[PDB]
Amino acid sequence: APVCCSARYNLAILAFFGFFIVYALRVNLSVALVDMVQWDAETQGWILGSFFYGYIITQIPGGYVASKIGGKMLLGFGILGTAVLTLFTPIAADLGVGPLIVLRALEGLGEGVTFPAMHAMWSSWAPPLERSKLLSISYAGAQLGTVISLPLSGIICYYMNWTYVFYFFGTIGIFWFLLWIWLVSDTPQKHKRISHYEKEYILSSLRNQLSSQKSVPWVPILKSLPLWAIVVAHFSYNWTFYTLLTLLPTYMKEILRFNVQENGFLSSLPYLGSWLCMILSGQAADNLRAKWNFSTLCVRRIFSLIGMIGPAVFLVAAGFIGCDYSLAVAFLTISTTLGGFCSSGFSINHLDIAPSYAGILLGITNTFATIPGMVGPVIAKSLTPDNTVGEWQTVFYIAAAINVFGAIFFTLFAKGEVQNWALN
Repeated sequence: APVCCSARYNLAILAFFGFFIVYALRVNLSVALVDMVQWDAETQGWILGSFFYGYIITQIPGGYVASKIGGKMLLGFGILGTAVLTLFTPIAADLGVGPLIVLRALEGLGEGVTFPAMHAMWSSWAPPLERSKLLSISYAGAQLGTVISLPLSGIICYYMNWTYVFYFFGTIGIFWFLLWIWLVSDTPQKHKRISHYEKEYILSSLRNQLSSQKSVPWVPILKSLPLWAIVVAHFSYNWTFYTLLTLLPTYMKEILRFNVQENGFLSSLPYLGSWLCMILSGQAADNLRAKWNFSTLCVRRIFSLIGMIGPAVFLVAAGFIGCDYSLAVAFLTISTTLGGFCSSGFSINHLDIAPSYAGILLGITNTFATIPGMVGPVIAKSLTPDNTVGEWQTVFYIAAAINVFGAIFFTLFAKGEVQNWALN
């Protein structure tokens, strides 16, 4: 009975599909702006980057709001709000650029609150023994959502008007909120259709007694060198990721001169490669831990190096290659794929440094690392007004320099193990 297709896993498959919508509402514009150029606008990096001006605001308060309101209502209203605001995207564009900025900034105010709400919900819906599997199932939703949203947006823009994407995904989100509400409960005890049995989750949670003091010593937290190393490393990685996420379709259209359908397919190939590389790299890291006796810090630093320096090399190789179609696409795809190793880098490091105080450190390392989201598209769409090869190469060079600096900082300052300030 508790094998599959019932109870907890059901919740999982509602989050995964749900996250399939969520990240889509962030990745569709990068394709839609390719089709919408129809309006005339320059230095439109603000349009692409405003989504962060709300992501950074709501990244931290997510946990505090989820503790009181609860994961169900918080996540449901966040997704409903972002879907509704996506439904209003063409109207906001019609009114003007400023309305689009303010609408796409209110989006992201519901995007960032999703992860803390989901984490709070599975703080009670997920037994510790199988928590990793469920968390992986849910968080694969974001990657698969991007990977499927790019081709879908490209196809809809090629066969129909661009605005329909902001409709299509939007209604799906509403449909999600039209179903999730009557299939998910905040706590397992209050849930219906669970029926008898399935007391494994409650008994396991009660026996584990995962509740801690939660003293949140912010002063030692802000004076922890490995934490700042992780922050800088995630800053660099998010800079590269957001530059290659909000501007890749623009790069393909302006420079590679691909069609919209091609701009939707060959732009999704890199992220599909990254997701597959993540899946394989989890097992690769497990085998490296098992077969060879390597310290945790060494494993983290070598994975971070091989997953950041490599992206810098292949991204600077994306430039200097000219307008060659296949070679440039292959270099970009390999860059993102090789950056896929970073999953066994930063993230599974913040758990190592302080397992007890996880989440708070995750919030710190996410809020400081979305400044790249705000400043990357703006500074990258600027400095390339003429869409020349050299102008884009300058952006690629600065991204590679940021990655090299971040990798050196991380491998020189991260200490691993468990830090003193977080020990019972």
